[PDB]
Amino acid sequence: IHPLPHKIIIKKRKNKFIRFQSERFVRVKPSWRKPRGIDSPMRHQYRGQRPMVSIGYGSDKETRFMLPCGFFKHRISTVHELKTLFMNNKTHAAQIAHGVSARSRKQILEEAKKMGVRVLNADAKLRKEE
Amino acid sequence: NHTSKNQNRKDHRNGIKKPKKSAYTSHKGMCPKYLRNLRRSRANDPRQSLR
Amino acid sequence: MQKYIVYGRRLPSEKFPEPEVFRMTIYAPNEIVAKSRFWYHLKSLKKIKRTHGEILDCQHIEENGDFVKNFGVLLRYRSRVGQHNMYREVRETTSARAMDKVYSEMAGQCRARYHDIQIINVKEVADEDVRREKVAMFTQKGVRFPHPCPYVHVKRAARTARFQDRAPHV
Amino acid sequence: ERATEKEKRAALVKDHAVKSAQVYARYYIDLVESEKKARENALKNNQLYVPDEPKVYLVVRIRGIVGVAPKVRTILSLLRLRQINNAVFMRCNKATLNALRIVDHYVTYGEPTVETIRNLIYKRGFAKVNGQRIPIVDNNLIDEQLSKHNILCAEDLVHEIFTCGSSFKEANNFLWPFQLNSAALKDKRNNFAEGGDFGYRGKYINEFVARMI
Amino acid sequence: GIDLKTGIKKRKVERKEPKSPNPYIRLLHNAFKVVYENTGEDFTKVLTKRLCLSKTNRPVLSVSRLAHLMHKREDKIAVVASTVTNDERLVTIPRMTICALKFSATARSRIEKAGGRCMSFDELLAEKPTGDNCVLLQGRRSCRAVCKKFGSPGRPNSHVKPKGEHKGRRGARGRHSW
Amino acid sequence: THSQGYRCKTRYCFARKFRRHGMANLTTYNRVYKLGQYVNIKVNGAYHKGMPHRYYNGRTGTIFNIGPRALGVQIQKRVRGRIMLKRINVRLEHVHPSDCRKNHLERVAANDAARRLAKETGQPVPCLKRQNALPRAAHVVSIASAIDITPLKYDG
RNA sequence: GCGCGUGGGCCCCUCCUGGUAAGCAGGACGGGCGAGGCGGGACGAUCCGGACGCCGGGCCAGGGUGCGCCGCCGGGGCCCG
Repeated sequence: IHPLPHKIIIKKRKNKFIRFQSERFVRVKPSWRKPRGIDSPMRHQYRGQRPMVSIGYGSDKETRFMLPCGFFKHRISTVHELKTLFMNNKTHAAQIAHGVSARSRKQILEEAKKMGVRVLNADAKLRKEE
Repeated sequence: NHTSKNQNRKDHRNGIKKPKKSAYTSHKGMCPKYLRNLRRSRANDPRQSLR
Repeated sequence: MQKYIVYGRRLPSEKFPEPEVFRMTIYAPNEIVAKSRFWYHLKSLKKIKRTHGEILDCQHIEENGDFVKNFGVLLRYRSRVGQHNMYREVRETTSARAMDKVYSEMAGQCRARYHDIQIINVKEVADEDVRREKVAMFTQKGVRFPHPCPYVHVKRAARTARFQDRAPHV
Repeated sequence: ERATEKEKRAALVKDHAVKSAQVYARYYIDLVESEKKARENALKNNQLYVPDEPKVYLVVRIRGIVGVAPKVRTILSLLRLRQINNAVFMRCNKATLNALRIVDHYVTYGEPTVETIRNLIYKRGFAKVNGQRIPIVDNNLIDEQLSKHNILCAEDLVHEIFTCGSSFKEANNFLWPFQLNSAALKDKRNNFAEGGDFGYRGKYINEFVARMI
Repeated sequence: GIDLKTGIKKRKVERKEPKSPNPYIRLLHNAFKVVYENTGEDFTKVLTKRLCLSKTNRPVLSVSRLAHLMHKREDKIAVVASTVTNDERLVTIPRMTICALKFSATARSRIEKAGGRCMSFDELLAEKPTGDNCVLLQGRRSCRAVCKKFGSPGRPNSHVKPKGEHKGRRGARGRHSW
Repeated sequence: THSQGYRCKTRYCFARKFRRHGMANLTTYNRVYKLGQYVNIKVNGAYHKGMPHRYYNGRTGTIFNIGPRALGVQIQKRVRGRIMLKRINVRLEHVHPSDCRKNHLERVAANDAARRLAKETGQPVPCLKRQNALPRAAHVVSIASAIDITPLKYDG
């Protein structure tokens, strides 16, 4: 329920890299694509251009994949799976899968409380019965 | 159209390759009389490889 | 700028088993420039290149500055026209200081850098011997002139953020 | 087994350092005393005592890696200066002196004072061990590599490099080319002779290097 | 930026591990590497490399060649990184101790009929990881026809056969032809 | 360059010297050349037959073969990136012996011979490493007879 | 060993041929752009510096320091830029 202490999580870039000329056209979706033009201001990386994706922006290995709570995430879609995930696991937390129905989530939460594995989405889909 | 600029940089990229050890000591172009006599001298006592 | 006297000789050879020592009075910014100039002069005047020669010493000379003495410099400037000759006359406390004043006028008046000018001779001239009017005017015992640049005292207006209540008098 | 060798070796190196710190200290004093005395004696005899021409130089690269002609690149590589504001110790031989004239535009050099040698080795000095750059923090790691050269301590190192001694080549190669802070540089395109910064600076390389070390 | 393109001569690439899906070859390589990491014996480093090589660089050595090579020393244990193969020409076969990666069944039968054990690299690690009394042997690497076709057939100093049928006279009959 | 004959651009190199025209001295023919010896190939214009090409002039090489009228010399020629041995047959007149290795032979003789001479006398081995010039020593020089020097004015 | 692109190049030096001469037409050592971000040169693919992971300090090249627009003063000489 409480994560091990760990080290400060530093994110090198706060805002997502966006593809060149994403703002100008709806057809160009924000998904990053490498600058490929012969005379692309982006490929050259001229002053005032959007930043380019580089391995340098990599998060510290120990903090990589870790969620803000301090635990990491391993998804669970059933109760058997949750007992396997928590077995010998004080470094991870379980997000109930979106597919899991409201009826089944009650079983997962009740087992999780016994297991001691934190559930990130414990309040999801809670509306009494049918 | 003709121009040889960048030829020397291209040649020196990993060049200045020496000829090879077999080339320096070879039986090619040598005096045929020298070659015949050399084989007879070799074909006797320790150097002989004949069975 | 610093008054060095350098002693240098041709490298010992089988023809010259004792080569001739040559001394020069090179006024230079630093010992490295002084020894470069010494070799340049020796090459033209005595045919000795640094590659065939050895400088034996380059001693710094310190001169006292107790009183102002007139000094005369004969030099051979080079302008785009070609090499010429020029005599200068500077009243200064020390020879190196006078030579610094000499190089600055030749920079402003004749547009020649340190390496363009070659100093044939420097000397101390007497109050009687002055040959140029500017040195002669101050050489006389009594010299009273109003402050030449009273206005220069605005060096304070720089810091006063320039907001004086009244406009200053000189 | 290993514990004994480390306790025994450490004491031997520490003794070498305290014992020879005083020994070299006097030798450096001896050099100033010999030159000062002879200068005065020669003046008494009416002759001028010349001092010996430098056996070692401190060469610092002051220009960059773009636009270097191929000869100039090779000569720099052998001098181990491959980067701007990098400095190496180079012996003075006709071979070294005639090569450095070729590369004068990219370097500034001069005889190094023993305080410059000590402050370069101690603070910015590192070791090439198995082609790695290992920081020199103790006289002990110096001992393992230069053990055949009898140089067993950092002060022993400064003496060999200052004097271009018998164990100089091995010791200069043992020192990873010093990476120094940005050069002051009044002019990069003209020689110190012209008042710029390229080429020989003589004693003034101890002043130029002071800010960079 | 640093000039690292003067005296540095680029990075060569070599086979650090076998690319063979066979887990037994991969296991033996790890074992002979682990032994050589501990005891730096040349024989163990060389075996590790020869296990790693490809089929083209691992040519077969027949019982006939092994007989000639070990003629001087019966005691010494031969080691071949490639498979051993039978020689039907060698009617009589000596007594040999051979550690091969694989033995042709006919060769295995003949060597053991002559009283000599057919060892395997698993057996070699167990008995002699050091390689005391062991010789490493290799097949002629240039035995493949592919190795005799390499080159330009057609230049005067070729000594390389044309690649294909040909059946014409230009160049085929002398330098003066063409 | 619109013509490339064997003797193009050879007007000055293949020409004889100021006062060397005539026939080659008989020493050249008497001279003995042994296998592997270093020879230097300089083309002689008078003896046209068995002449080397202009490239192989000034080049120094080793005698691959010793034959009747002509010897065979291998010199290394740079073509593009590679340097490839060219085995050439040259008439005796064109080839002369080389003193390129003579220095090493002198040093090698002294290297062993001085070491033996000192071996009988002083025990420390003589240093046999050529040092490249080196710097200067203490060196005292007299100043007493020094000459003052001053630059002279541009007379014109 | 096995392939791929490329086989229209152009500039800055320096020596050139040639034309009266060019941001002209052909040659060559090197470097540069091509395919090299960044700072400066007001502006300029090539000039002067610097040749690039992501960053936080410090140093400082080249170029500058009235105000735009970051950053300067001191001294000597000159003066209808």
